[PDB]
Amino acid sequence: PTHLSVDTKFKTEGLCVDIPGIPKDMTYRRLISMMGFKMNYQVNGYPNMFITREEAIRHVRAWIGFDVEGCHGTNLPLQLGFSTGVNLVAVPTPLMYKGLPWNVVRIKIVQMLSDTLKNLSDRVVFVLWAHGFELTSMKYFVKIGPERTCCLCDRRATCFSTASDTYACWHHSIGFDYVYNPFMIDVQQWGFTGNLQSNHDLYCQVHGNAHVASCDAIMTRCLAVHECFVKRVDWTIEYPIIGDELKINAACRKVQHMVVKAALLADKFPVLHDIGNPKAIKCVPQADVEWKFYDAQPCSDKAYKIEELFYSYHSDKFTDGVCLFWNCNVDRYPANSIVCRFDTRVLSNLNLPGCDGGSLYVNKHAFHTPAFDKSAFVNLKQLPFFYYSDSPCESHGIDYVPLKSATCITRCNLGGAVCRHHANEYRLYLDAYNMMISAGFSLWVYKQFDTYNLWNTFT
Ligand SMILES: CCNC(=O)Nc1cc(C)on1
Ligand SMILES: CCNC(=O)Nc1cc(C)on1
Ligand SMILES: [Zn+2]
Ligand SMILES: [Zn+2]
Ligand SMILES: [Zn+2]
Repeated sequence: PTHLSVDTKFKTEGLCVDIPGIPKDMTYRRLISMMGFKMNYQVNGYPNMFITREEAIRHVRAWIGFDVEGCHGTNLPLQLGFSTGVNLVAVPTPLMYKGLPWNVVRIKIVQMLSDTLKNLSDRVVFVLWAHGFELTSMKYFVKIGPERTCCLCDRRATCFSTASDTYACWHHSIGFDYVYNPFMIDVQQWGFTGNLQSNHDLYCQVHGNAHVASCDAIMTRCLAVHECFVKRVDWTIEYPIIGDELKINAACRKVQHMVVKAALLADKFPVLHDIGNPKAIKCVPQADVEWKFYDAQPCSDKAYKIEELFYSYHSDKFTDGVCLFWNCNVDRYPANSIVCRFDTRVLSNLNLPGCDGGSLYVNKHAFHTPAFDKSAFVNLKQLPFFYYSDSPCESHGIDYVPLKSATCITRCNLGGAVCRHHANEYRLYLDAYNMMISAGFSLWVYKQFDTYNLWNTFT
């Protein structure tokens, strides 16, 4: 059962204030038909406009919360709100646009979805808390049919133009007027008691109710993110590569080895406490240090409390040596720590808005991360950039400008002139470092960390 059967029942109780008299007995087949669409017994990749919770999770990058509020409904204006923060007024004659006819509103909808989604997904999934008007407004901006490809590329078609009678993906849709073969999911079908605001406000204080359609669209998508990624965590779902995923992950491994290796050399801790990932391997396998592991899955709701991770009777002394928290989000890091913490506020194609300040970081897997909080790092300082290498000065095997840098911690820089090998490795490491920081990761270290202590490791 790959797709959602059209003959599945759809609960219509949430629809009856906007649509009084709505039949209690309803299927997706009958609902799509009443929304003014015709599926025509077509076996061409679009079996249902509506999708399962499982299909929505795999297409989280395509999620766009959508709500429609009656301003005054064929005779009255409609306020269309999207989780992008946009509000458009459609007339049948927190950005707020004045009343305009459907023929111009639909051009704006195609532009907005195309700009938001071209670098995220091959589709759109309208996330709803369906009350009626949003479903009956879809016939004014949506066209359906067989699965098609773009007129200018191989990507699947997401838009249609009535002017040219052609189809386009999100990348080539300038001037297009119809959303083609969108997907949608009604959060109210999952079984909730009470309205949208009461269910959303149970888990989130960051999204308020300013009483506009875009606030509801935002609350709806936030509630769906909470249900599918915060309280239910699935690390077996893989997601496509849409950017610098591989470079970011390779950089993260390079930076971790570099920072931990230099902390061990500079301060000679007798024991390292590695807290986090139950499948972690020693990042510095040749280090002398006693390596002790403590399992903690990535927290997706609230940050771990250091009192619960550490106190309940382990070397016992976490105060001895150093603590390594590589993406293990805690409320307050101990002073003897090496930390990598993802900054949820970062703007990127990998980082989607999350629940209660948190963010949904999608890189191979989906990781809902609790809100970045500066007070967690009060016992530490920001880790400054440095490159450290004790490998021999030898080239082996891209042109050159002599490198001059106070942060290239090598025997050759100590001796006055950086060798070509360490200059090539430094620049590669600096590129990897900048990639990781720009992806949203932040590095923190114990206050006594000083790179001046690495120079005497060459004697
Ligand atoms: C689902 C779309 N339905 C409508 O637009 N109208 C109505 C009216 C009644 C009654 O049931 N559906
Ligand atoms: C428990 C350590 N975290 C992970 O294993 N992975 C993560 C967490 C974030 C954020 O990004 N990757
Ligand atoms: Zn295209
Ligand atoms: Zn929220
Ligand atoms: Zn060198």
